[PDB]
Amino acid sequence: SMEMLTKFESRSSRAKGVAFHPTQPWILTSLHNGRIQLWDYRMGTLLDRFDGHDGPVRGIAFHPTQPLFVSGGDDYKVNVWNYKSRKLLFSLCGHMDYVRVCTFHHEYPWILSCSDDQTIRIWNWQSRNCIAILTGHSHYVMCAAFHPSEDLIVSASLDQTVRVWDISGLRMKNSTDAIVKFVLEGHDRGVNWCAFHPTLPLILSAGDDRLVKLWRMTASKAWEVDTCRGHFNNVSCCLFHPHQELILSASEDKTIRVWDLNRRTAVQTFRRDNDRFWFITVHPKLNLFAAAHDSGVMVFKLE
Repeated sequence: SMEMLTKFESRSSRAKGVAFHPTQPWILTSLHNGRIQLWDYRMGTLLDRFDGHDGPVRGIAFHPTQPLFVSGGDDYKVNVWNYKSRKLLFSLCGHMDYVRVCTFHHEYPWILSCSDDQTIRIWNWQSRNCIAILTGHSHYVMCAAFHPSEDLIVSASLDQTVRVWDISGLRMKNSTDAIVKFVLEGHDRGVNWCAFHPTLPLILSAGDDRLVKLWRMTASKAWEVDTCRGHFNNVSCCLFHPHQELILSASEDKTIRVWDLNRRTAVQTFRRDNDRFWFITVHPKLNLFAAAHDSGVMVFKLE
């Protein structure tokens, strides 16, 4: 149904996050042991290592154009690095518990982070100030993401909700700044992940109910489209295939599953005998995927 063409594998202690560089053949991998690796997956070479956290590092992301990346740790810190000069530029402090995700905005000079402290924070990485604290979730915020073209954020929480936030107010300035638009109800256990489709008005969410839910939205409403059923343990992560009508999910059941976007039927399951999956991502341009698991990271194509 589909074959996995493995292009590169790192054997390491448990990996939590991975981020593709947009133009270079690199991935960052953030590890349970607190260290960040920079790999060239075409040569199979470890280019650098970054040690600026204590404990697991779950958040990791490249800036789209700048020589920067950002990391978020269980030590509550959001660190901003320069990978050309190879130094930690500064720490963004404010979160009071584990940082789960951290990403750069594609246009504004912003960093997005979310935390077990029940908040989503938006930082300005030029002023190094926190410019917005999004409150409302009643449990850990496990994931947050910027919309690729609209002034929206989607977030997922162990409070069993997926929230869509309107941050048009924060944008106009350059808490009216952020207002919750949708509190999406559907999961009957905690939600671990949420993702926007790159070009369509779709949302994926996945959680401890073992479900991947597909949502559609307009400017004025949202609705649950369908559910992907089959995982037999917590789903850690999910995403849209950018250029095919497919959904991908990764689970503590030690499988990566591909689903039909239009039918939500199973297309292909990939299994590892001993490794739980903690994260999957897709390259912003190429049909290239990466997955973090108990024994390292793998980069692969799907055919």
